Amino acid sequence: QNAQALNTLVKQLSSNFGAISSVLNDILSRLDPPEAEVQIDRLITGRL
Amino acid sequence: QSLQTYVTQQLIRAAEIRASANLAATKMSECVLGQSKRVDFCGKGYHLMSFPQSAPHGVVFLHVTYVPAQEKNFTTAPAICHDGKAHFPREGVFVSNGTHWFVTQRNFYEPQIITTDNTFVSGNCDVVIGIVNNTVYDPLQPELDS
Amino acid sequence: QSLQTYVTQQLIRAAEIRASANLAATKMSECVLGQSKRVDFCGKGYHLM
Amino acid sequence: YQDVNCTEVNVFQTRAGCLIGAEHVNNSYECDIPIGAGICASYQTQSIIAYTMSLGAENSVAYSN
Amino acid sequence: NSIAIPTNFTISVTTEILPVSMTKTSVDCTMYICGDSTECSNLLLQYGSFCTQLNRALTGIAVEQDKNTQEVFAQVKQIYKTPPIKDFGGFNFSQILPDPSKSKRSFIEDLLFNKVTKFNGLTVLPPLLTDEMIAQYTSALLAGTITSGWTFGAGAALQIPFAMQMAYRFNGIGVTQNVLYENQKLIANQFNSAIGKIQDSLSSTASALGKLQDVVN
Amino acid sequence: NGLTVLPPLLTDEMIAQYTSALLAGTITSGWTFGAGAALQIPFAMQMAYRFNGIGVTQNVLYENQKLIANQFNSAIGKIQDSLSSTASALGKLQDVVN
Ligand SMILES: *[C@@H]1O[C@H](CO)[C@@H](O[C@@H]2O[C@H](CO)[C@@H](O)[C@H](O)[C@H]2NC(C)=O)[C@H](O)[C@H]1NC(C)=O
Ligand SMILES: *[C@@H]1O[C@H](CO)[C@@H](O[C@@H]2O[C@H](CO)[C@@H](O)[C@H](O)[C@H]2NC(C)=O)[C@H](O)[C@H]1NC(C)=O
Ligand SMILES: *[C@@H]1O[C@H](CO)[C@@H](O[C@@H]2O[C@H](CO)[C@@H](O)[C@H](O)[C@H]2NC(C)=O)[C@H](O)[C@H]1NC(C)=O
Ligand SMILES: *[C@@H]1O[C@H](CO)[C@@H](O[C@@H]2O[C@H](CO)[C@@H](O)[C@H](O)[C@H]2NC(C)=O)[C@H](O)[C@H]1NC(C)=O
Ligand SMILES: *[C@@H]1O[C@H](CO)[C@@H](O)[C@H](O)[C@H]1NC(C)=O
Ligand SMILES: *[C@@H]1O[C@H](CO)[C@@H](O)[C@H](O)[C@H]1NC(C)=O
Ligand SMILES: *[C@@H]1O[C@H](CO)[C@@H](O)[C@H](O)[C@H]1NC(C)=O
Ligand SMILES: *[C@@H]1O[C@H](CO)[C@@H](O)[C@H](O)[C@H]1NC(C)=O
Repeated sequence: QNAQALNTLVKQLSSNFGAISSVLNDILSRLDPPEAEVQIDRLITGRL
Repeated sequence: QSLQTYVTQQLIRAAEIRASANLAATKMSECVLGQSKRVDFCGKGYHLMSFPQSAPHGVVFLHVTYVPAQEKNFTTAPAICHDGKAHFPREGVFVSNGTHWFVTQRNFYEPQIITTDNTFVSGNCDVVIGIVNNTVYDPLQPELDS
Repeated sequence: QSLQTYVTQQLIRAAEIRASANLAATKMSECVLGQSKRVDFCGKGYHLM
Repeated sequence: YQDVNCTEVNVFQTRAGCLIGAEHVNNSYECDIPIGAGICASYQTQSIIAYTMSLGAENSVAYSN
Repeated sequence: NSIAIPTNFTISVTTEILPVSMTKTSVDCTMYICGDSTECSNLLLQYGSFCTQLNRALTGIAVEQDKNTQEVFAQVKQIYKTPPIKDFGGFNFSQILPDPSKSKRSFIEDLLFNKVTKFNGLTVLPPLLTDEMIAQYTSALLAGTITSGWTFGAGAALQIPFAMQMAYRFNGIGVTQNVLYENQKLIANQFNSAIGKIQDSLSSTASALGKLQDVVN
Repeated sequence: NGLTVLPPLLTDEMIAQYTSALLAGTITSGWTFGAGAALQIPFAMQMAYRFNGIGVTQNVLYENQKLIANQFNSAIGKIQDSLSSTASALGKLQDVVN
């Protein structure tokens, strides 16, 4: 139960939550802060 | 978010029903399959026995319990002094109706004549606070006399 | 979601305090209103009252 | 198939739903794979069966006064 | 120097009601959130494992409801049954033992049922044990308890006549067993009439089953 | 600010009336006030029933009653000293308040 709850918490880092990419270093490689803050705030809202 | 809310309340509610089960599973194993010594676990009174009955999404116990019901006052003493010996009751308690002394069981008035069967000796009459003088009948005495 | 987080943690905390209230109701019945032959339930040593 | 009637889908209509590929038997055994409404399934003489579970051996206690 | 001692007693059949299992529920979270439309479901996939967590959690709750109902009732090893001759020393279990004319519940076990009381991906699953199988376990627990004392829990269900079983129950509370035999007909009438008050109470008011009806509500 | 604190149904001066009733029952009548009837019994006879409840046969109480009473009085006196000399004992209650 602990291992499957934790592997599911980790697999949820691969999820987009409506952001343009799953990986936060790729959003910050692609976008300027006026738009990257919208994409990152979808990832914050989802991961949190 | 409304489903996450529902299943979160439902995990917390399932945890408290799993806590009324275990409580019901130990009332089953102790009140039904045994006779629990545990005060107020198997209903108010001293526990005799329980019968489980089914109910939708639950269980019902009919806890049969002995309740002592018509008390009388009596004078009492922790021991009786005899020939310098102090006598203490085995399972009973000493009582008097004001004129005679008896040993009785503790949960039902059942006065018995005080004897060396229903009492045991220790020490002497000086040590015990509130000891009272009385006869102890020796069951052997009339037989050895005849 | 800050209220749902607070209410969720009060629901969990209330189940923890109720597990302690059921334990206290049990100790009151089995050790105040009685005497316990349950080892270590009512203090270390053999329980008197 | 939970809650369905088999007409909508070796087939058996349990109170839990339509059960396909398990042989219904009139015997009873201890439960093994639990289904619902007293039905359990198991692998037995081999193939998958389904049956009403036995709660245990019946025992008339030899009481007299 | 004053003690009060009971010169008489009463036998009370106090009822206690405990909830044991919820209605087993599962919600098909994709059809609840996002029903009958692939154009929506491809958006729900962006939330990843969330819908699997909610189906997993409701399935965990749902199997615990069978586990609870088994842990409570299935304590008896084998299904004991009562003799044809109800020779229980004057005690009258006919209101708590199963009635074969009925769903083979007892009389009181039927009052307890009469006193108590959706397609949007919602499903209600059946319990593993039918309510009639629960009524076989409560019959077996009760037939052991009447014909064989406590010893059906400890080992083999050794028979013992009921007026000797209640004398072991009296000896177990520090009342000397002759107090039962000298009062056996009175003890039987106190028990039988106290059982009669359970029918009258459960028939007259629903307010007793508040613990179960609250869990349904 | 939308937040509210509701009163308990049993006021603190009314919980202290139940704890008084529970120990005033316990001190005058043993366990029997749990089993319906508060049957009075003198306290050195209640303690002889409670010594039987631990397999120490009761003449051990009477032959030592002054000692047992002094050990109880001394031991309960140390609870006042403990609860006066440190607050750290109530860790569970101060924690549920925190
Ligand atoms: C205390 O108990 C004794 C024994 O029952 C009572 O003594 C008997 O009293 C009856 C009349 O009430 C007489 O017929 C018996 O002959 C007496 N027997 C003996 C051995 O004396 C006594 O009367 C009771 N005292 C009180 C105040 O109730
Ligand atoms: C219990 O009975 C004994 C024996 O009769 C009493 O002991 C006598 O006490 C008086 C003074 O009260 C002395 O003068 C005697 O010498 C004692 N006799 C013996 C044999 O020791 C005792 O006082 C009685 N106690 C009570 C509370 O009744
Ligand atoms: C103890 O109480 C019971 C009642 O709970 C008494 O039983 C009654 O006794 C009277 C007088 O003999 C009868 O007229 C009644 O029919 C009996 N039944 C009831 C329910 O009252 C009993 O006599 C009392 N005494 C003892 C020692 O048992
Ligand atoms: C056990 O109690 C039941 C009542 O709950 C008794 O059944 C009644 O018996 C009389 C004849 O004695 C009939 O006139 C009634 O119609 C019966 N009532 C019901 C509801 O069946 C039963 O006789 C008692 N048995 C024993 C052995 O005491
Ligand atoms: C016992 O006697 C006292 C008076 O000394 C009285 O107040 C009390 O009510 C009596 N109790 C019983 C059970 O008779
Ligand atoms: C009871 O109290 C009175 C108070 O004067 C005292 O004389 C008597 O010795 C006491 N009895 C016991 C058994 O302590
Ligand atoms: C299943 O549906 C068919 C439709 O013809 C009907 O005859 C049958 O009674 C139904 N059985 C159940 C258990 O619903
Ligand atoms: C089950 O019982 C029926 C009669 O009620 C019978 O026709 C059938 O052959 C039996 N099946 C098995 C597998 O025993």
